[PDB]
Amino acid sequence: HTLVWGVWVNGVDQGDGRNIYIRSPPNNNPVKNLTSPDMTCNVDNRVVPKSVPVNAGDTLTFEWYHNTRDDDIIASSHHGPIAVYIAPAASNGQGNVWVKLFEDAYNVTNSTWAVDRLITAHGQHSVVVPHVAPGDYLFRAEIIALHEADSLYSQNPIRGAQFYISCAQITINSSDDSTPLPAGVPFPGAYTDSTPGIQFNIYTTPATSYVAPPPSVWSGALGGSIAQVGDASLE
Ligand SMILES: OC[C@H]1O[C@@H](O[C@H]2[C@H](O)[C@@H](O)[C@H](O[C@H]3[C@H](O)[C@@H](O)[C@H](O)O[C@@H]3CO)O[C@@H]2CO)[C@H](O)[C@@H](O)[C@@H]1O
Ligand SMILES: OC[C@H]1O[C@@H](O[C@H]2[C@H](O)[C@@H](O)[C@H](O[C@H]3[C@H](O)[C@@H](O)[C@H](O)O[C@@H]3CO)O[C@@H]2CO)[C@H](O)[C@@H](O)[C@@H]1O
Ligand SMILES: [Cl-]
Ligand SMILES: [Cu+2]
Repeated sequence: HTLVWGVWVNGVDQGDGRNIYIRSPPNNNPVKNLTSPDMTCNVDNRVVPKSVPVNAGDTLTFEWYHNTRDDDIIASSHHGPIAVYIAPAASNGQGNVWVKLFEDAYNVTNSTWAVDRLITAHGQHSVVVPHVAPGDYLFRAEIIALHEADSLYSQNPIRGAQFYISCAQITINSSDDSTPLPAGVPFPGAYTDSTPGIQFNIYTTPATSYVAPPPSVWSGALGGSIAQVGDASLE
């Protein structure tokens, strides 16, 4: 159970974005139905009044929280991967539009899931803004909590992989467009009951064997991190 509070751009806090530049849902409950319209941008997908200005190459940091800013972030039980996708904003997230910019699942070197490291990072993970066409975009940050994912939601709706999905409205101003954004995958649609990484038993299957759901990270993606960029406590 987690939400995005706001974003940072090059280590500068853009301020509380909830219902302003984040298409915030009404609460921190997960989406679990893989065929739900709620898989696009969570349960209240609508245009919000602001879009955060960035340039290509900026570090864009998402900041998550549980109940209040800079708290425990997400229950430690919620082990799983983190991904970020981008789509042009005029799509409203509909159609074959989502391109993956970032994936982090289980780090064998550290012996930790992405969610475990997100807690240590005070809720913060970042991407480099890609060199796509200037214009308005949706950045879809997705945490998948796997503590109940041994079942399919379609078999037992009390269980299933849990999707914490947050869409930020981002405007890319300066970009040379050296990596034009291709068509991508649909949400809902990209994840199905048979997709690798959706049904996974963390109690019985080693995390060293986990394969995160496709699609693979786009060749145009410039990277990211799970690390505290900004100190919310200094404000
Ligand atoms: O026992 C089932 C699993 O519970 C997980 O805890 C979650 C609770 O089930 C859920 O009711 C609670 O929801 C809170 C939410 O955290 C809070 O932010 C909001 O204000 O109210 C909600 C409803 O009361 O969330 C927790 C997770 O934070 C355990 O983490 C898990 O191990 C356990 O299997
Ligand atoms: O962050 C670690 C996670 O990595 C996942 O693999 C993706 C990498 O994160 C991503 O950097 C890489 O990007 C490739 C790109 O696919 C390719 O087209 C381009 O030309 O070169 C890049 C090399 O940096 O993509 C991979 C696959 O999506 C793992 O899936 C995950 O287990 C791990 O935690
Ligand atoms: Cl839960
Ligand atoms: Cu939860």
